[PDB]
Amino acid sequence: KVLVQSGAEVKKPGASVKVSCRAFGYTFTGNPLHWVRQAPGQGLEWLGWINPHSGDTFTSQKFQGRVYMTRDKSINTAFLDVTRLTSDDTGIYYCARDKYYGNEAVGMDVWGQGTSVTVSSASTKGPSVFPLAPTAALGCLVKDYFPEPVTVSWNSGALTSGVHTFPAVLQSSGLYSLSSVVTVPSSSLGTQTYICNVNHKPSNTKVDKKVEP
Amino acid sequence: DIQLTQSPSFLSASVGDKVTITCRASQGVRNELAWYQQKPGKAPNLLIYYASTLQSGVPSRFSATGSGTHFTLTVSSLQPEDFATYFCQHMSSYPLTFGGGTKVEIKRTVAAPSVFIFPPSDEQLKSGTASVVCLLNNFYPREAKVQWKVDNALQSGNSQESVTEQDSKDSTYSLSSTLTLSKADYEKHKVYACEVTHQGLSSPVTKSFNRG
Amino acid sequence: AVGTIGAM
Repeated sequence: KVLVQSGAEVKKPGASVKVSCRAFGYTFTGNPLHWVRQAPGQGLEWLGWINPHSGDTFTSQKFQGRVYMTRDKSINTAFLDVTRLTSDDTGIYYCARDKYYGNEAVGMDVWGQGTSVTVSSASTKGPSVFPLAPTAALGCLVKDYFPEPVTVSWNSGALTSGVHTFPAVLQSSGLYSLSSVVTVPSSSLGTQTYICNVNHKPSNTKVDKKVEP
Repeated sequence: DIQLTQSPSFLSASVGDKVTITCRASQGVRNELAWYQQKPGKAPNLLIYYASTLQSGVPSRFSATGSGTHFTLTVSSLQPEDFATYFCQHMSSYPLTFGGGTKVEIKRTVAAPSVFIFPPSDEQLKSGTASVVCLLNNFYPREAKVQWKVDNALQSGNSQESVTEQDSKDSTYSLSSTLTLSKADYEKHKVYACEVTHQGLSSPVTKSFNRG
Repeated sequence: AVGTIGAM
């Protein structure tokens, strides 16, 4: 039925992360659990799988001695320990149940929402918000923040049509920066007030920049 | 290991088209193969296992076949929901391996980008850095090439691009380019141009602003 | 297919 994973994690190089994964709606000890990761923009990489009933594991050879699968049956939760992290481990980590028909791998049936793991030396930085004043297009510039993510929204969620919030880009400073833009009627820019909201939750930074001509 | 090659990697097709994806296995994987569909932002979803058996809840338009080292997945008539990235996976030996993926994109009519330039904000300029932003809005297909000219001089230095995913309603793309300079460098010049090249532009379009 | 982690 459902696999629920723990929240996003930000770690410095050489540190360790412990992702957790809890099972709902089926017998936790009736199916193997796979662990699969995906680097930003890339394909899928198998890490290993675990027999939750016995705790037996096979860890993918590339990660043996560095990645550890465990489980706590009393709370239907599986654990993945990734140690000695480098930037090559940044990405989203999924747990996935196998159908396991015939006591044998068949296919990954149920997936968790995924856990984001960022490996970087950068320190937590609140974003700077700058107006991108002017068929009428305006926007907000969210610059020099760490870590991901930030949420934008325009006029507290009312304005939603011609909105384009771009994927953040990682600069050489190790910091992120993105832009959110909207296309508005060629002229409503004297009556209508446009305010982009910016929520950088890791920094407790909320900013409402009024974009005026 | 044991690699899976997916062909093609990128595919454009319009709604209602019949399309076929190919997975080739470096070694024999008798029948023990699965197909997944992943949309941006989600975990993958299982479509096919045993190389040809549909997973519960998968619409009948999906079908797949394959023997040993050659596998194919087919959609009889594409739908808006079917546009995503597809992965094959084998489970014949350790480690389990996925294919590189096939991104299936909506084919639509050629649309040219609407170009807008934004001079830096005074608050940013007071902070010591200047970012000039060029926006290419709602275009198709996906290359767009942007060129920056400060004082008519080609700026093959440092600038960044960022592309959205294909729009759910338009099936178009959007792009923002960001040229970053110092306050002293921004104030030492006057013109700032943004030259946009695209299939929908018979001649590249230029958008510039003065001051700074 | 692979199934070394046991039976369930």
